[PDB]
Amino acid sequence: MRGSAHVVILGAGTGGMPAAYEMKEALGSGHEVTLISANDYFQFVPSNPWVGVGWKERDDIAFPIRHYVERKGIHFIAQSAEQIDAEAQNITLADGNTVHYDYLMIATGPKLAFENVPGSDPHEGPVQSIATVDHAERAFAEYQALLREPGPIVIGAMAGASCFGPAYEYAMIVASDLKKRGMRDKIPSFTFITSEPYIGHLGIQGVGDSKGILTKGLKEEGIEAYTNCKVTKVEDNKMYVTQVDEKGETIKEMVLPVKFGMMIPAFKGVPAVAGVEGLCNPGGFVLVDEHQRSKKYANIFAAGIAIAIPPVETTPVPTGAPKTGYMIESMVSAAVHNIKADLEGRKGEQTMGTWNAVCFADMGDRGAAFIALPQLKPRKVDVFAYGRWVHLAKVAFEKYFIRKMKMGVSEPFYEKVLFKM
Amino acid sequence: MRGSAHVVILGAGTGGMPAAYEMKEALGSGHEVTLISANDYFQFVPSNPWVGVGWKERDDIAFPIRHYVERKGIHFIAQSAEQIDAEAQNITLADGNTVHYDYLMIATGPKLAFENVPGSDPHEGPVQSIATVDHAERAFAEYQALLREPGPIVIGAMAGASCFGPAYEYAMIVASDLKKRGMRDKIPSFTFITSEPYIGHLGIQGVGDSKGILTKGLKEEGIEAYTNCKVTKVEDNKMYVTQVDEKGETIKEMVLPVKFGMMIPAFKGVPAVAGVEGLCNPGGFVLVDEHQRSKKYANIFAAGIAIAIPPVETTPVPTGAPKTGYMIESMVSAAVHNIKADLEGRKGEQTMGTWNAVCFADMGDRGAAFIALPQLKPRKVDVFAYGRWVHLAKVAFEKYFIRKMKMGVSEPFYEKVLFKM
Ligand SMILES: Cc1cc2nc3c(=O)[nH]c(=O)nc-3n(C[C@H](O)[C@H](O)[C@H](O)COP(=O)(O)OP(=O)(O)OC[C@H]3O[C@@H](n4cnc5c(N)ncnc54)[C@H](O)[C@@H]3O)c2cc1C
Ligand SMILES: Cc1cc2nc3c(=O)[nH]c(=O)nc-3n(C[C@H](O)[C@H](O)[C@H](O)COP(=O)(O)OP(=O)(O)OC[C@H]3O[C@@H](n4cnc5c(N)ncnc54)[C@H](O)[C@@H]3O)c2cc1C
Ligand SMILES: CCCCCCCCCCCCO[C@@H]1O[C@H](CO)[C@@H](O[C@H]2O[C@H](CO)[C@@H](O)[C@H](O)[C@H]2O)[C@H](O)[C@H]1O
Ligand SMILES: CCCCCCCCCCCCO[C@@H]1O[C@H](CO)[C@@H](O[C@H]2O[C@H](CO)[C@@H](O)[C@H](O)[C@H]2O)[C@H](O)[C@H]1O
Ligand SMILES: [S]
Ligand SMILES: [S]
Repeated sequence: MRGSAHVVILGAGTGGMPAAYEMKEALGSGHEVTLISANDYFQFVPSNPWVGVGWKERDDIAFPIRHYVERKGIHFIAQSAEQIDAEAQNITLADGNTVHYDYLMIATGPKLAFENVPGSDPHEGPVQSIATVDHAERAFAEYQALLREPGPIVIGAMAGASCFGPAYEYAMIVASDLKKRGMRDKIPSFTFITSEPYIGHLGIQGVGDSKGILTKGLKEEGIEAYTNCKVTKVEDNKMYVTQVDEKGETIKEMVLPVKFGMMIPAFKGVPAVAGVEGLCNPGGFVLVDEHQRSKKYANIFAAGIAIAIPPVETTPVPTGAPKTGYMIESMVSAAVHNIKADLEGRKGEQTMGTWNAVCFADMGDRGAAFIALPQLKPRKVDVFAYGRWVHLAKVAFEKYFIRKMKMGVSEPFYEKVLFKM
Repeated sequence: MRGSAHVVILGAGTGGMPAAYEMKEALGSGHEVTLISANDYFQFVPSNPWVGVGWKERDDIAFPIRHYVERKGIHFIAQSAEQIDAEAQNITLADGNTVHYDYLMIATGPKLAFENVPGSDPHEGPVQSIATVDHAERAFAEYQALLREPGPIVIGAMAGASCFGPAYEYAMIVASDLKKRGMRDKIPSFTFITSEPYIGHLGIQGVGDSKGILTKGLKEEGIEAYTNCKVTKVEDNKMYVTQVDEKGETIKEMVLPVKFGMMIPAFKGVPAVAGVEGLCNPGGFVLVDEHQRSKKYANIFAAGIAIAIPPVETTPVPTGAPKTGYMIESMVSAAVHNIKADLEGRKGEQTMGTWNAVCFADMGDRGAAFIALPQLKPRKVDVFAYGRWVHLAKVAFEKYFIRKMKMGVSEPFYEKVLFKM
């Protein structure tokens, strides 16, 4: 309301959860902060691959949101938004109730676009997903079915994917786990299929020696690797693959039988957001400026996977660049700062800062990680690392991030770089 | 004097130069700041290898100090200190003049301990040095003499060395340059001799895949590599080498003829500092606390290579861990903060922070770099990188650091990490 702006945060995930705390922290007792999300629990996404192979339980990586935000003065609605009216500034919920806002911060993350590939939905065939804890549990179930009836494995990433790391992670740990069970030799063929123009492209034109190291890794595990692929359909438990050359001409087509599979899908914007007229690009990604403000509605901001980021490269098979945790946080932080400024007269000048990608993968006893910035080469930082220390660091971060989500954040979040002082 | 403390900074190098500016900045007009150094010019040390091979000129990496510090209110004495009396707080200069201090900050860097190896002094035989611009010019001169009369090459690092990177750098660029001159095939043998227990140990038990990558690098260039070596003497243009096993037993001895050589010497403390009673360890390194204060004299601080840092490992052939630029700056910064605190009543609580090593090497079109912290494994950061971008970064830093030394620093120096914002 007037003089007491009501701020809604849509989506309680990696960006949304912290955004809620920071927003409330920033605005204080004179403003209403409401968090709205499809699920009543928070889940630590980077842990889902491990759940997918049964190295982690839901209980380790997920928890109920309500108590933790409410004790901080945040209102929590565990309901999916079906409709957003940007003129009337009304959000229509699944149960039909409506919620008005003065400022809206969209943090809805990605829609998993299984529809791009008929048959690829995890409820439709053998190709599974590790994107969400629900999916990863399903993935693990099918993994156990494979153990009882060994057959071909196919892991990888679809056309239009942007999140490649987890596919490599999943493939490696699956291999690892098979060995641990003494089952690796019952698998007729283990194939890796990706839309990347080469192995270790990672949707960022490679980082450090990701190419050489991921190539050798797949080779060590007896995993056959195909690049420049798009899957045309999944049907009769077979994956129909089309492989192109640099100029997009077909050089071959394959039919791969799948007893067990996991392909990272392309991400689009969620429907309630994509459905807002003039808000998004054709992908359903919110078009925003450097301050995280919608280019169409001054009182709508966006952060995380939900926002549009221009491509810098056009690959033979469509691929996207990933939006990762540190950058998402900078986005969240900027948006909170600029909304608070709006509430106080000034235009917020705060930006997301320099584009970057940071990723950590844990193979069990050792991890791989990378840092690349800015987006185009030559970079200021372009580094790939591997070792037991990267594993120790993943462990540390999950433990830290989860605690922070229970305890609340103020907060210039990443002061965990204080390990220098 | 009383109420107007006189602060002397001894040594105008990587730590000393910034320390002078920061000290003056911190203390302002009410205090006298005096910089004292053996040379009247500043030199950018990491560039010396390139001078050693003639890829850089003295004029590119060195400049006269006086004008730049004096315009900032700093007094400059281009004179070497021969003697420090810590009781009377008097410094005796080369020309016999004496300078009193209320606080002394020692930044004298390393004494190059050629005396450990008879014949190894660059004025005594074929084994040269790239530690200083004077030495690197001499190194390059002998390099040209080798070109006129091709013979055996021997590059590497002595027993007790702590600065290994530059030896690898020098060996690589020498190889490179020989190829460019079409001379590489006139060289009878190119040998790399090091006290490291293995290639790419770097006095830090390795970082990332420094081992594999440096091993392959030397191999690519046709350079034969021996580890666990100590040189017993240089004589009749031959290098006498002794190689031990894990338990320090001799496994072989070699006599290597040298037409052209460069071995990084062991570093000790400079004599005027080592000569202060009870100030240093047997190496001549100033024993200080976490606040950079001498354990023996409350009004003496130290930073840079000059300070003592405990070993964490004992190698078959003695070796030391390097003290590098970022950590030196943290040391300088802490000391300035704590002296200013002293001048104002309180004990300064500021410390150097977490131990770390950062190094950059440029091979011409591409560079290698590393970051390791903290000192012992498993580390929080353990990374090795290579690429054209590392070369671009070295170039950038030299240009930046040199400008900063001419313009003055305040300054929480490393805000050049703002490339994130
Ligand atoms: C498997 C996996 C591994 C990853 N690993 C890394 C990594 O190691 N490091 C890293 O930096 N990045 C990682 N990423 C990338 C990225 O950090 C994550 O995808 C991250 O969770 C993105 O955060 P977000 O806030 O944009 O979206 P999300 O975390 O997905 O949050 C979106 C939220 O909005 C909710 N929502 C969606 N629609 C509605 C609606 N209509 N109404 C109400 N609520 C809705 C969702 O339920 C969800 O809670 C990983 C991604 C995946 C998929
Ligand atoms: C060849 C080389 C390459 C290097 N490369 C890197 C790298 O890439 N990155 C990095 O982080 N580190 C690098 N290092 C390590 C380290 O950063 C440098 O050695 C650095 O210069 C150390 O700074 P310092 O202030 O301790 O000593 P110095 O820079 O050596 O300064 C000591 C100063 O004190 C003066 N002095 C000594 N005795 C007296 C006296 N008695 N009276 C008056 N003045 C005196 C000297 O003339 C000199 O000016 C390199 C080192 C070397 C030798
Ligand atoms: C800073 C202190 C460290 C030591 C100082 C200098 C030591 C000399 C370095 C020698 C390296 C030479 O060898 C070089 O190594 C890297 C391997 O990682 C290779 O590079 C490889 O990984 C990089 C990523 O980092 C990729 O960009 C590249 O496509 C790939 O081939 C080069 O093909 C090889 O030429
Ligand atoms: C974070 C996103 C990136 C992708 C996600 C996961 C991809 C899978 C990673 C597969 C790597 C497997 O292969 C592994 O690679 C590194 C090579 O650099 C090797 O490790 C080598 O370099 C490292 C340093 O980084 C040294 O510690 C090691 O002694 C050396 O052998 C391992 O011997 C090899 O087992
Ligand atoms: S991702
Ligand atoms: S060094």
